[PDB]
Amino acid sequence: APNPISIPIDLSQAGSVVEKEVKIEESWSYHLILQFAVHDRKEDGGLDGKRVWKFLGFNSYDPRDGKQVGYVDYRLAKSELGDLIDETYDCDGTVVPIKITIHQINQDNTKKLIADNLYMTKGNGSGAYTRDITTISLDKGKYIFRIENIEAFSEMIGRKVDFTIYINKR
Repeated sequence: APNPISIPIDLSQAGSVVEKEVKIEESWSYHLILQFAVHDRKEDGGLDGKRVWKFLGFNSYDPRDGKQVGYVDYRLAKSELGDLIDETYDCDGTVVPIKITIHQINQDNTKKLIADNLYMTKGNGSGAYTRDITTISLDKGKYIFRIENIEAFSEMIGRKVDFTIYINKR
């Protein structure tokens, strides 16, 4: 039952990089996701939630293997979002390229590059206002995660977004 780790990132600026040391307590598989903050529904008309939904998309993909597990047609997205979208709307949402680089810290404190991957992230993740990036098997140990946002998204200006690692419980 390890606690999730969250790393704030900035999707409004191209080339924004964040680097953090990450300790894996249990050899298991872990979900890597983005979590978007949203104004409470009580505050606004629910409008902020709808804009974030619009950005994320409606289709869903399993982070473990990339299989599509959720399909949604334009008609339903139009019913949900109304005037926020037009008929060119893609239910995959806005594609957000994220580059993840992972080094393992060795016993002698040298660093070993074990992954360097560009994800063309898309779709609507399992949790609330999330986008699922990937699932990765990590052994117990210490790692450096470097997360780079490739493109600028003006919709994300001033908005908090977390890169999050949490254990896959199934």
